[PDB]
Amino acid sequence: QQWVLNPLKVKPIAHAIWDPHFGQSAIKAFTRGGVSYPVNIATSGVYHWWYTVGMRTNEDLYFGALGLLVLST
Amino acid sequence: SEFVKPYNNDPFVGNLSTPVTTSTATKLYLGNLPIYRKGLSPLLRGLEIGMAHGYFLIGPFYILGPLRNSPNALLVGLFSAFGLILILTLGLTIYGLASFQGTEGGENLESAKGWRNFTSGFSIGAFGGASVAYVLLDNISFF
Amino acid sequence: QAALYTHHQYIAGFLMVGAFAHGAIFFVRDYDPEVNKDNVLARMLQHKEAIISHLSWVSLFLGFHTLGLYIHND
Amino acid sequence: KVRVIVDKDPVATSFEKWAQPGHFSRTLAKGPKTTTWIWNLHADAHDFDSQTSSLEDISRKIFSAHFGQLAIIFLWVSQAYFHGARFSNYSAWLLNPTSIKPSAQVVWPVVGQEILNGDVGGGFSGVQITSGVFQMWRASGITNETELYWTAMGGLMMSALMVFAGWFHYHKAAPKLEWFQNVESMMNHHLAGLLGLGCLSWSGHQIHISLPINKLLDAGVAPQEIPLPHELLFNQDLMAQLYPSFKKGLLPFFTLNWGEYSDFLTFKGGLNPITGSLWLSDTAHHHLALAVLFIFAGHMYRTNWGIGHSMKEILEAHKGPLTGEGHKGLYEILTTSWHAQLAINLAMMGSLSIIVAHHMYAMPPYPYIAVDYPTQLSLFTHHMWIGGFCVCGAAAHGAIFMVRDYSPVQSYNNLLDRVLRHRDAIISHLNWVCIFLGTHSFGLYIHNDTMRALGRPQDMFSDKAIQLQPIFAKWVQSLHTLAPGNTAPNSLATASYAFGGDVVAVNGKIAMMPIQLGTADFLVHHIHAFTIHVTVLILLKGVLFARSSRLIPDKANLGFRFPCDGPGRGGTCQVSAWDHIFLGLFWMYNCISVVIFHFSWKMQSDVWGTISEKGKITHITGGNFANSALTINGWLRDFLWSQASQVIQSYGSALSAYGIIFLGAHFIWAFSLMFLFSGRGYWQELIESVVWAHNKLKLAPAIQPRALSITQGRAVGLAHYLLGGIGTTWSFFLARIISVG
Amino acid sequence: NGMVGDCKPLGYFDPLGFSKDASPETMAKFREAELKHGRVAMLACAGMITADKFHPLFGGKLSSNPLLAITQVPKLGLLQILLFIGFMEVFGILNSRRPDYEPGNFLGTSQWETTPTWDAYQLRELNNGRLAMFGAIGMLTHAYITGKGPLELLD
Amino acid sequence: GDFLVHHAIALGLHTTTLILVKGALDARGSKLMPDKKDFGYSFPCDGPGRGGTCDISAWDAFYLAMFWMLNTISWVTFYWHWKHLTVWGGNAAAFNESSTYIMGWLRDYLWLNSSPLINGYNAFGMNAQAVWAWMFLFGHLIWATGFMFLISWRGYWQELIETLVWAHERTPIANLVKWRDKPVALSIVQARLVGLAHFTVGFIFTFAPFVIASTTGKF
Ligand code: CLA
Ligand code: CLA
Ligand code: KC2
Ligand SMILES: CC1=C(C#C/C(C)=C/C=C/C(C)=C/C=C/C=C(C)/C=C/C=C(C)/C=C/[C@@]23O[C@]2(C)C[C@@H](O)CC3(C)C)C(C)(C)C[C@H](O)C1
Ligand SMILES: CC1=C(/C=C/C(C)=C/C=C/C(C)=C/C=C/C=C(C)/C=C/C=C(C)/C=C/C2=C(C)CCCC2(C)C)C(C)(C)CCC1
Ligand SMILES: CC1=C(/C=C/C(C)=C/C=C/C(C)=C/C=C/C=C(C)/C=C/C=C(C)/C=C/C2=C(C)CCCC2(C)C)C(C)(C)CCC1
Repeated sequence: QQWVLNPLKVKPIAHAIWDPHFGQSAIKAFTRGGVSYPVNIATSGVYHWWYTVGMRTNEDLYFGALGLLVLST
Repeated sequence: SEFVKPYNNDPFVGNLSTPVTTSTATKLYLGNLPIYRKGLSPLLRGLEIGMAHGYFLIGPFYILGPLRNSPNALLVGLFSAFGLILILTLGLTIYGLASFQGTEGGENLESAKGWRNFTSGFSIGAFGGASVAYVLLDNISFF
Repeated sequence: QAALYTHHQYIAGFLMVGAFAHGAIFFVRDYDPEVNKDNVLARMLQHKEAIISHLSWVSLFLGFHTLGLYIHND
Repeated sequence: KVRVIVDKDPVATSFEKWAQPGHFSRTLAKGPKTTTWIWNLHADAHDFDSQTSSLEDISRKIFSAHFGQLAIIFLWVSQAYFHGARFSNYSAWLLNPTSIKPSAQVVWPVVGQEILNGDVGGGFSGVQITSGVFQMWRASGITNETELYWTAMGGLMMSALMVFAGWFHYHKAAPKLEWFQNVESMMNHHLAGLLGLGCLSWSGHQIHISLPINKLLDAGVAPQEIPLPHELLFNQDLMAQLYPSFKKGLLPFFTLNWGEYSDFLTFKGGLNPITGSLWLSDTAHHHLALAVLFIFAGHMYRTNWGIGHSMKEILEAHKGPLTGEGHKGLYEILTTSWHAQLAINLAMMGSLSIIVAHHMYAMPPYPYIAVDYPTQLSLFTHHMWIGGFCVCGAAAHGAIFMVRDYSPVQSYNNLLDRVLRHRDAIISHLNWVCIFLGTHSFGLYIHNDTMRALGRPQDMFSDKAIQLQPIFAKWVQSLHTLAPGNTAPNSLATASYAFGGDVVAVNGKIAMMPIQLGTADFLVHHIHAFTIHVTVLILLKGVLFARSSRLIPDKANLGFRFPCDGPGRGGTCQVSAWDHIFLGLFWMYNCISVVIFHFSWKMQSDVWGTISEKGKITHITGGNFANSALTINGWLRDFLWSQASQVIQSYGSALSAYGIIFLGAHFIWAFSLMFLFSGRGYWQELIESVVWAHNKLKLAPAIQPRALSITQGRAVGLAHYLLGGIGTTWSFFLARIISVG
Repeated sequence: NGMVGDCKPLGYFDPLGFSKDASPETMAKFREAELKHGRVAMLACAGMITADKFHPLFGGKLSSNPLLAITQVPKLGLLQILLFIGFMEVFGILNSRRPDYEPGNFLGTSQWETTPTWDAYQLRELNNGRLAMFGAIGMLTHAYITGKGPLELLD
Repeated sequence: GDFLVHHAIALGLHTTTLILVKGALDARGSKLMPDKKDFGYSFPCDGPGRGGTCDISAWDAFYLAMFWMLNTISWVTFYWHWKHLTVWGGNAAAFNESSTYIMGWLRDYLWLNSSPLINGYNAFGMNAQAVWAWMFLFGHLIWATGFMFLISWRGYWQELIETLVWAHERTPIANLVKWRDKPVALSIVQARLVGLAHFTVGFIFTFAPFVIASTTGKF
C-alpha cells in the first residue's frame, strides 16, 4: 500500500525476516522500507506486475492468495 | 623384543596387538567402562552414560554461547543442553528402530528392548546431569 | 530488471541443455531405425560425422578469431 | 677397497639414434601407429629403468644427465651475470641503491613493446628485475661491469666443460656400479670436499674481497675509487688500515689466539644499520664455522683405510621392540634403488627451499635487499613454490620405488614392512586429523564471516571479542628477544628483528620490524597446518597404497601410473599412486598459495612501509591485516580486490606486461579445467568425426590421431592449472609490489 | 628372584633380607611400592625443576618454592589432582586383582615376547626411580630449610 | 565491444551445440564403442582398454555441455549487466571504450562494481548488503567444492573409506554402533553429477549476489 503511493522511491518488501541469529546492528540495518521490522527488499518485480495488473490494496493480494490456495487444493 | 604381535594369535585378522590396543591398562579401563562393564543392565549402562554426557554438555553453551555475557547465561546453557540431549535421544531411538527391527531376546544392547532401556537411561541421565551441572555452576563460589 | 534477465536467461540455458539431453535419451532408448528407414531423422545419424565436424569447425573459427582479436586489443 | 673402476668407450658417438626417435624403448622403437606414440616418446624419455635393466647403465645415464643439467645451470648463471654486465644499470644502482630500481633486461622496439622499457632510474630504460642479483653482486663485492662480463665468460667456459664432461663420462669412460655404490666415500667427499671446501673458499673470498669493498662503500667511497680486489688480496697494509687485526698475520690463527680476529670475524647479529642487511663479517664467520663443521663431519664414513663408519652397521644397530628388525635392509635399498634416494633428496631439497624462504625475509642477507620490497616477495614466493614442487616429487618417487624396487625378501619385518602393515591406521588417523584441523581452522573463519554478516562483532573470534592468542609463539618470540643477553651472551643483537627489538630502517623505507602475532596469525597458521596435513594425507596414502589396497589387491601389477582398473567395484578411478600425486599437487598448490598470500598481506600491513623523521610508521596497507584477516570476506576485499588495482590499472604503463600475463594466466587456469573435468571417450569420438571429415578429402594421416590418454589428460590439466594459478599470482604480486613499494 | 632390580654397583642389594623367607605376594607388593615411589618421585623432581624457573600457570607469579606453591594452589586444583591419582590407583588395584599380574606392569608385558633388552630397560626405569626417590626428598628438605627452589638454591 | 562480445556469444552457443549434438548423435554408437545403445544412456565407461573410454556415455556429453551453458549464459549476463550499468549511470563511453579489451571487463565491470558487495560487512560495521556478501562467498565456496568431485575420482575415496571403515570397526566403544549399509565411495556418474551440481549452484549464487547488490549500491 505504501509502495503504491510512491512507486519510484519506496523499495518493495518481499517478506519479513525471522532470524534469532541477527544482532542489533543487523536488525537496525535490515529494518528498512518504511516498516518497523527487518525485511527483504523484493527484486522479483511482483510489486510492479500486480500494480500494473490492477492490485492496489493488501486485501486484493490476500484474496488472490486464497483463491490460488483453493486452486492448488 | 616384539610388542606388536597378531591379534588373538591370528595374523590374518585386520588388527595388531599393540600396547595401545591390548595393554592391561587399556583392557582394564575399557572393560570397566559402563558400556562394557560386566553385570550392568542396559538401563544402568544408559543411565551412567546419560549422566556422564549431560554433566559436561551444558558447559560449552554456558560460556561460549551467545548469551554468555547476559544474566541468564546459565539458564540458556541448560536449555541448550536439554535441546541437544533431545536431539541425541531422538537419534538413539531412530537408531534402535532402524537396527533392531526384528528382536525378542531383550536384556541385550543389540536387541530392541535392551536398546530402548539404554535410550531411556541415557535420556533421563542426561537431563539430570544437565540440571546437576546447572546447580553446581550456580553455586560454584562454594568451592 | 537485471535479476529478471539473469534469471530467465539461465533458465533458458538449462531448458536448452535439457532438450538436447532428452534428444540423446530418445536416440539411445526410443529410436527405431526400422521405423525410420531412410527417414529425415535417420539421415541425421547418416551424416552426423559431417554435422559434428562442421560444428567443430565453426566453434574453432569463432573461438580462435574472437580470442585473437580480444588479445590483440588487450 | 674404494677404487676408481670404469669401462672405456662403452657407447659410440653417432647421430643414427638421433634420427631414430623412439629408440630408447622397445615399444617406441617400432615407430608410430597412433599419435599416442608421439606423447609416449616424451613421457618415457628419462625413464631409464624402464628402458634398460642394468643398474650400471641407469647410473651412467643419470650421471651424464646430471652433467648436462649442470651445464644448463652454468649457462643460466652466465645469463644473469652477462645481462647485468651489458643490458643493465648496475653501476647507477651501486651508486644510488635506494632510489634506483634494479633492471637487467631491455626489450626492442617492434610492435609497441618498447614502453616495457620503463623508467628505472639511472638514465636507463628497461624492465625492472626482482631477482636480487644486484644485491647479490654488491654483497660479493662486484663494483664494475668488466667483472660481470668476465665471470659470465667463465660461466660459459664451465658450461662447455660440463657438456664435455657429460659426453666423456658416457661415451668414452663410463664408471661401473661398483664405483657408483661407494656411498661412504661419496658422503665423505660431499661433506668435507664439496660443502666444507666450498664454505672455506667463500669465507676466504668474503674476508679478503667482500668485507673491505662493502665497508668502504658503506663509509661512502664511490665505486671508482675503491681499490681493486687483486690489490686488496695481497696489500696487507691496506687491510690492516681497514681491519687492524690483519697486521698480526696468520700467527694468531695457527696459535690459538683466535680472539685477535674479532674485528673482521664477529657475532654481532642483527642487521647493519647502513645497508639494512646482515653483517658481512658475521657472514664470513658463519661460513668459516660451517666449513670447519662440514670438514669435521666428512671424516665419518669408512674408506680404503680402517677408520670410519659403515652406514650398514649403523642402520642395523638401530632396532627396537616396537620396530622388529628396525632399519635392516635400508642400506641395501638405498644402495640399489635410485628412486628411493631421489625421494629422500627431493624431500630435503624442498624443505630446504622453504626454510630458505622463511630465513631470507626475516634476516635479509644482502645489502639493500630488505628495502627492495619486490625482491623479498619474489624470492620468498619462488622458493616456497619450488619447495612444494620438490616435496611432491619426493612423494612421487617414493611411490615409484614402492611399485618397482620394493621386495619383501629384502624388506621383511623391517620399518618399511611394519609401516605397510598398518598403513590403514596411519591413513585413518591422518584423515581424522585433517578433518578436525580443517573444521576448526576454517570454521573459525566461517564463523567470523557469519557473525559479521549478522552484525555481531562481540561474538567474533577477533582480538577483542573471543581471543585466540598464540601464547606459545609469543613466548618463543620473547625468549628470542631476551636471548642476546642471557642465553647468547656473546651476541650483541637478536638473530632477527621479527621477534622483537628496534625498527631497522634505511632512508624512509623500513628494512625489518617486529612481527606481532594475534588471532589472525593463529587462524592462518592453523590453516597452514591443515593444508600441509591434507597434502601429506594424499601423498602418504599414494605412497603406502602403491603396492595394493583393499580395493585392488594386485595394484603393483598394473604399474605405477595407469588410468584405472575398469568401472568395476563401483569404480576404481585414480587408484594409482601417480593419480595420488596428481591430486596432491593441487593441495600443495593451495597450501603454498595461502602461505604466500599470508606473507604478502602480513608484510604489507605490519612490516613494510615507511618511517618518518619523528617516527611516524606508515604501512603499505595500513595494518588492516589484524582486523580484516579474520574473515574470508576480508581476505577477498582487503587483499585480493584491494591489491588487484595495481595489476588491472597497469595498461598503458610499464607493468602492462604484468596485466597481460595476469589475463593470460587466468586463461590458462581456466583452460586446464577442460582436461581436468573431461574424458578421453568424448574426445576420441570427436576426433573420429574430424577424421571422417579428413578421410572424405583423402588426407587422413598415416599416424592416426587419437585423444590423449587418461593419465596424459590428467597431467595436462594439472600442468595448465598450476601454470595458470602460479602465473596469476606471479603477475599480481609483481605488479602490486613494484607499483606500491 | 625373577625380578630385574639387580644392578652392577650393589649387585642384589638386600642387607636386611626383607625378601629372604618371604612370599611372592610380599615380593610383588614390595616391587609395586618400589616402582610407584620411583615414578612419583620422577614426577616430583621434574615438576620442581621445571616449575622453579618456568611456571606460566596461575598468573605466572605463583611462588617458585615447592612447599609454598601447593598451598597457593586453589582447593579445586588439589581436589582434581587427588581425583586423578585415585582414578589411576583404582586401576592399580584392579591390575593387582587380575590373575596375571606383574607388580608394576600396567602394560601387560607377559603376553609379548620380551628379551634382555626389555629387562635392561626395566632396570633403567628402576634405577632412575631410585635416584628420583632420593632427589625428591632432598629437594623438599632443602625447600623447607632455605625456602628456595632447587635451581634457585643452585643459583 | 558489442561486435566482439556477440561473436563470443556465438562461440558459446556453437560449442554447447557441438557437445550436445555430438552426444545425441553418438549416443547409439561410435567407432570406439559401436554397441553403446546396449549399455544405455548413463554408464560410467567401457574400461581402460582401447586407450581409455572416459565420459563416453552421452550423459557425460550433457555433463560437459552444462559447463558451456553456464559459460555462455555468464558471458551473456555480464554483457547485459555491464552495458546496462553504464547506460543507467549515463556513461556509455565506459563500455564503448573499455569493453574492446578483456581487462576492461575485469576492471570496469567486475572489480569496479564488486566494492558495494564485498563491503556488505567489514571490520568497521555492516550494511544491508551483508547477506549478499555472505551469499557471494557462499556461491564461491560451492563452486570450489564442485572441483573436488570433478577432479578427484572414486578410487582414492574408496580406499580412504576402506581405511575409515577399518578405524571405526577397530576402535572400542564406537564399534558397538555399526552401520547397516556398507559405506562406499560415490559412483563415477554420481560424483560427476555432484560436482556439476556444486558448480551450477555456485555459479548462480555468485552472480545473483553480484548482480543484485552492485546494482543496488550503484543506484
Ligand atoms: C572449497 C572447496 C573444497 C572443500 C570444502 C573441500 C573439502 C575437503 N577436502 Mg578437498 N578438494 C578440493 C576442494 C575442497 N575440498 C579440490 C578442488 C580437490 C581436487 C584436487 C580436492 C581434493 C581432495 C582430496 C583428494 C582430499 C581432500 C580432502 C578434503 C576433506 C578435508 C577435511 C576437512 O577439513 O573437512 C572438514 C570440512 C570442511 C573444511 C568444510 C567446511 C566445514 C564447516 C565447519 C561447515 C560445517 C557445516 C555444517 C556442520 C553442516 C551443514 C549445515 C546444514 C546445511 C545441515 C574435505 C572433505 C582430504 C580428506 O579426505 O580429508 C580427510 C582428501 O584426501 N580434498
Ligand atoms: C621405599 C622404596 C623401596 C622399596 C619398596 C624397595 C624394594 C625393593 N628393592 Mg630397593 N631400593 C630403593 C628403594 C626401595 N626398594 C632405593 C631408593 C634404592 C637405591 C639405594 C634401592 C636399591 C635397590 C637395589 C640395588 C636392589 C633393590 C631391590 C629391591 C627388592 C628386593 C629387596 C627388598 O626386599 O627390599 C625391600 C625394601 C623395603 C621393605 C623398603 C624398606 C625401607 C626402609 C624402612 C627405609 C630405609 C631408608 C631410611 C629410613 C632413609 C634413607 C635416607 C633418606 C632418604 C632419609 C625390592 C622390590 C633388589 C632387587 O630388586 O633385586 C632383584 C636390588 O637388587 N633395591
Ligand atoms: C591431574 C591432572 C588434571 C587433569 C587430568 C585435569 C583434567 C581436566 C578436564 C578433563 C580433561 C577438565 C574438563 C578440566 C577442567 C578444569 N581444570 Mg583440570 N585437570 C587436572 C589438574 C588440574 C589442576 C591442578 C587445576 C585444574 C583446573 C581446572 C579448571 C579451572 C577452573 C577455574 O577456572 O577455577 C577447569 C575448568 C584448575 C582449577 O580448578 O582452578 C581452581 C586447577 O588448579 N585441573 N580439568
Ligand atoms: C600415585 C600414582 C601415580 C601418580 C601421580 C601423580 C603424583 C600425579 C600428579 C599429577 C599432576 C600434579 C597433575 C596436574 C595437572 C595440572 C593441570 C592440567 C593444570 C591445569 C590448569 C588450568 C586448566 C588452569 C589454570 C589457570 O592458571 C591459569 C592458566 C590462568 C589463571 O587465571 C587461573 C587458572 C586456574 C584458570 C602414577 C605414577 C600416575 C601411577 C601410579 O601407579 C600411582
Ligand atoms: C581417563 C583420563 C582422562 C579423561 C578423563 C575424563 C574424560 C573425565 C571426565 C569426568 C567427568 C565427565 C565427570 C563427571 C561427573 C558427573 C557428575 C557429577 C554427574 C552427576 C549426575 C547426577 C547427580 C544425576 C542425577 C539425576 C538427576 C538430577 C535426575 C534424576 C536422574 C539422576 C538420578 C541421574 C584424562 C585425559 C583427563 C587424563 C588421563 C586419564
Ligand atoms: C519472423 C521474423 C523473422 C524471422 C525469424 C525466423 C525465421 C526465425 C527462426 C528461428 C529458428 C529456426 C530457431 C530455431 C531454434 C532451434 C533450436 C533451439 C533447436 C533445438 C533442437 C534440439 C534440442 C533437438 C533435440 C532433439 C534431438 C537431438 C534428436 C531428435 C529429438 C529432438 C528433436 C528432441 C526475422 C528475424 C527475419 C525478422 C523479424 C520477424
